[PDB]
Amino acid sequence: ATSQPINFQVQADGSSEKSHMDDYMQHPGKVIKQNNKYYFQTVLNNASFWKEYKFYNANNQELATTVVNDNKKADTRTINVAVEPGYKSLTTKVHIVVPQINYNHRYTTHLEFEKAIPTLA
Ligand code: HEM
Repeated sequence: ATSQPINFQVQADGSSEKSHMDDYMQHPGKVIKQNNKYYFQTVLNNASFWKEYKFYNANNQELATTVVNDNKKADTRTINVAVEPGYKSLTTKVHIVVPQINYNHRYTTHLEFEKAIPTLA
């Protein structure tokens, strides 16, 4: 495997403004190439709140996610999202539940990479 950091901002549906979702992911993320496949690797903070997350490209194709690491003590989760070189955006659909505070919501957002996913040597 090889990798590079990549900056990103999650933005609110229909807007270029920062989404609250951006505040619950670590930055920067990473691009990884392994076995000729590309992934965006990112860390979800307060992972227990993220009851469902789905990623899509701009064409609305599904992007497979896998769990790389679950840090239960820190409540973080590292995931890989399948991507291709040239991707600039991802659409996300998330179900966020924090029961203590009566928070159970479904959102759409768009994750904007600083620069398009690169080809890696
Ligand atoms: C994993 C944790 C959380 C995630 C991923 C998340 C994500 C989001 C998203 C995607 C929206 C829709 C508008 C946008 O994209 O910004 C939103 C709205 C909102 N959520 Fe959350 N949220 C989280 C935790 C919280 C917490 C802890 C609170 C505490 C009350 C909260 C209260 C709110 C409020 C007040 C809004 C609308 C306010 C505004 O538009 O600025 N959420 N959130």
